[PDB]
This record gives sequence, C-alpha cells and structure tokens, in this order.
Amino acid sequence: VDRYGEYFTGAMGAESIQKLIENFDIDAEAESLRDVIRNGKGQKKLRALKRLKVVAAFQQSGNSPMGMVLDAVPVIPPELRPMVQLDGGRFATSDLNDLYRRVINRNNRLKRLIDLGAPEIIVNNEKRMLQESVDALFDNGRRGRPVTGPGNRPLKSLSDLLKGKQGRFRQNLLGKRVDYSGRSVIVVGPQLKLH
Amino acid sequence: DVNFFDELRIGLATAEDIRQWSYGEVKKPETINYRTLKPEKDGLFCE
Amino acid sequence: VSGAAAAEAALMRALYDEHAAVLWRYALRLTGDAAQAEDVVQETLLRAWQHPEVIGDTARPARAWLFTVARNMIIDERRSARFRNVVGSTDQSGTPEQSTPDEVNAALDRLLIADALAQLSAEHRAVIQRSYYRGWSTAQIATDLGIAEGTVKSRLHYAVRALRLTLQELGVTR
Amino acid sequence: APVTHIWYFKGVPSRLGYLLDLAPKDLEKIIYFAAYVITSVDEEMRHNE
DNA sequence: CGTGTCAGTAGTGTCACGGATGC
DNA sequence: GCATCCGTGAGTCGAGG
RNA sequence: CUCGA
Repeated sequence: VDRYGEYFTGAMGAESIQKLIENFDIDAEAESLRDVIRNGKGQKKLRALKRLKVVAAFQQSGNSPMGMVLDAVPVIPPELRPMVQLDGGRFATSDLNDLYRRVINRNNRLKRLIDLGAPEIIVNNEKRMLQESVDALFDNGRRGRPVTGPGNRPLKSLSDLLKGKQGRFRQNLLGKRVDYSGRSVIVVGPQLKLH
Repeated sequence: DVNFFDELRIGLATAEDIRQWSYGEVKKPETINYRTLKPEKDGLFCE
Repeated sequence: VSGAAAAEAALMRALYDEHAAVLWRYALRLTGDAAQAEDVVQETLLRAWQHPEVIGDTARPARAWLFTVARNMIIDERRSARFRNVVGSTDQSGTPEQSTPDEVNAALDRLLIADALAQLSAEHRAVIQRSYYRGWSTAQIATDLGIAEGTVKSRLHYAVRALRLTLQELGVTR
Repeated sequence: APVTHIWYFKGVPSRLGYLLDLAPKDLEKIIYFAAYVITSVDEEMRHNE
C-alpha cells in the first residue's frame, strides 16, 4: 500500500468478503463451472459439481448471496429469553441475553473506536471480537472453544434451541405434554373383560 | 386463523428484512433496574 | 507529515505484540471468562493509546501500569450490576421454570357474567359493556350514547344490582 | 462493521468457500483478521506504469 | 477522579462413520 | 492424488434435588 | 445429580 496503493484495493475481515460477493459475477461463475462440468476429469470435476450446486441456487432463486454477510442481527422477543426473579432476591436470565449483551458491548466499543480514530490495530482486533460474539450468539462452540458461563458451562446459543432431543422440534413439536391425562401403578385384574 | 395453508417458505433474511421486522434498535446493553423491576430504555427488555 | 501519524500506529502495534497476549492471561485469571478477558484487553490498550505518559518512558515498566488498569477494571465490573444478576441462568439446571395458571376460574366467571348480561335491557347491557369492558369514563359513555351524565350513572347503578340479583339467584358466591 | 453468519462459514461444507472458490482455512484467515485479501487491482494502470 | 518495582492458561478415560479438508 | 480430521449421531416414561 | 419400568 505504501508503494503501489494507487493500483489495487485490499481489505480484511468480513467487510472484505462483503466486497468480494458484491464484485462477483453469479452467471459467469455458474457457466464457468458448467464448462468444466460438461467435459472434465472426475478427480477435478466432482469438486466443480458441488460448487455449481451452491452457485446455481443463488442464480435461479433470485436472492442475493449477500445475505450471508450481516449488517444487522435480529433480537428474539424477550419472553422467549425470559429473565426470572429468584426467591433469594437475585435474578436469573437466559444465556441468550448474555450473548446479546456481549454483542451489544463489543459493538458499542467498536463505535467508540471508529469515532476516536483509534489505531487500526485496536479497531481490527475489536472487529474480530464482534465476529466471534455474533458467532457465539448464533452457534456458540461451532468454531473453537465455546463461550463459557459461570462454572465452565457452555452458553446455549440460538441454534441450541433446535438441536437434538432437547431441541424445539423433538421436545416440543414431535411430542407434547397433554391435558386430561394421568398415570398410576398397574395391577392385574382377572375379573375384567378384555374390553 | 384457519389451519389450511399450503406452503411454508424459507429463505435468507436480508439485513433490510431484519430492520423491517425490528420495532427498534437495542442500543444499551442493560436489562432492567434491580429495584423498580422496570426495564431500562433502549435495553434488551425495552418496552 | 503522514509518516509521523503512521509511527503512532506502529507504536501501538508494538505494545500489542509485547503486552496483549500476557495481559489477556492476567485478566483470564481474574475473571475466568475468556470473552471477558478480551474485553479487558481492548479497554486497557485503548487507555494506553489515550495516555501518552505511559507510552513515553520506555525505561519505566509499562506492563505494570497495564496490569493495574486491568485490575481496577475487573474490580469495577464486580459491583452492583453484577451483584444481583450474575447468579443464575434459566438454561442452567436448578432454576424453576415460569408457569401460568389455568383460566378455569376466569372462564367460568366469564360464562356466568355473559348469562346475567343476556338478561339485561339493551340500554343497561350496552352501558356496563362500555364502562367495564371498554373502560371508558362516565362522560365518555354519556357522549357516545347521546344521553345525560347522570343517566349513565343511574343505568350503571341499577344494572350492577340487576346482575347481583341474577347471580345471587343462581348461587354465585359473594 | 459487517459480520458473517457462522452457519455459512464454519458449517461444513463452507458455503462461502464454495461460492468464492476460496479455501476454508484461507477464509478463516480472512474473516478473523489474520490476512488481507485483494478485492480489486487496476491491471491496465499497472501495465501502463 | 486515576492506576504504574516482576506480577502469567482451564482442563485433560466415548466411538463409528462418512466426506469435505488439507500436504 | 490420498491420508487427515472434522462433525454427526448414539430408547422412552416417571420421581425427588 | 439420584432412583423406578
């Protein structure tokens, strides 16, 4: 940049990828993969087949791939992340609140560094932490070591509300608790009829 | 609210769609006030 | 010139490469949360960029001033806001889930109120449904129905007792 | 500052790596501020100079 | 409000299986 | 062209803490 | 956490 900065443009972080997706020809890269697919060696063709599977979806559907890079993150309504009061006087909140709070804390600090004109090393190292925070909010533990809460317990992300046996699908949609029901011990009754 | 609707569509949420849903921005990181139990303005529980 | 402003950025990147990794370990021992230690590191080095007195003397240990700033940051976080909230997480076990009682008593009362309401004159029924169901004021109902102020007071006064008659005739508990 | 959805970066297979033909680890070095990436280069101006 | 004699991780005994990731 | 490594999954219901 | 089929 100090020498030939007039000739090229580079960047770091996520905003750079946002620029690469913008400076990307969907139809050309799709047909370029097709040309490789029509006549190619299976060793290097299978790797181009699966690429077309991703690119062709963005081409036909009409939705831009830019959605993979976020400028704003949505906040789930509070009753789905409720904060309850305890009989000891203190409180207890969902782990989603601590993840949203950490994203808010680091995003406001980044706004301070941008305003102050702080050195690029602080702003870039701050932008990295905001990436890890949103990554923790959506799927904590996916990359690297998870954000531990008090007691080395991994915080539950938004995607943890849908995963596995404890997720929303299996725990609250495929099976539910029902009214007008009961349970007791069973005892054999010979005098009873089969019905 | 009848129970017959054919398709359920899913798609990528534009950053502009996120603003279309949002009833406001969560600026402050605070939650509530630990005396009045009233949520702080622009917090994670802002009324 | 431009090189003088760039030398300040190379100076900050220098103390990053020599102090940031060690300062992160220090805050990690004091808090135990790595995501919090990163927050303390960024705030401590931000105050180093704002204090040229600490970056001036290289013959004086600047690492010690960083550990002390980080210590007085972790001790401030440890006050009131952490005091009440930090204790529990709903995701964590041992916390009772919030429950809402059933609407059985309310549904039965609503049914009995609807029955006693059907046995009222259209005037009295359209006045109690505008005072208690819509929560308007006495003059608001008077303005809507085109009647007098005391007319709304008298209709409400009787219709209430008319409902008490029908409820006590059906055995509703006082 | 813009941010990436971790579902499409770290989720296997890397959806971003398939779109931009970038390697997963190279993408990992880009997002988390470990390596710059060239967004554009004036190739004609470079030739004329 | 300001801070300054070195100041240094937690936690560590699953596994089968497939396919993208990587030298 | 291939060994590596990552990510995925691993019965149901009930009781007291 | 511990137990029941």
